[PDB]
Amino acid sequence: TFFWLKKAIITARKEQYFMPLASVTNM
Amino acid sequence: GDINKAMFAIVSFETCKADLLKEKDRYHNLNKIDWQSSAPVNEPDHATTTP
Repeated sequence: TFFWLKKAIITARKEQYFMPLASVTNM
Repeated sequence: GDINKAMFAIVSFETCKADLLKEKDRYHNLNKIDWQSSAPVNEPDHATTTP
C-alpha cells in the first residue's frame, strides 16, 4: 500500500456567457 | 513553542461583499476585486464544508 494524499485533483466548471443574457419566459 | 512569541499569524475565511460594505471606511479597492477567480473551488488550500 502507498500513502495517498487525499486531495482529489478536480477540474472546475467552464464558464457560460450566452445563458445569462437570455431572459426566461415561463410556460 | 510559545504562541506569544509568534511574529505573525494568517487565517483564511469566507466573506461576501455585504460584510465588507458594513464598514465602508475600513476597506479600500473593492471595485478592482474579481469574485470568480477567488472561489472555494479555485482555492484548494482552504478546507470547508461548503459544496
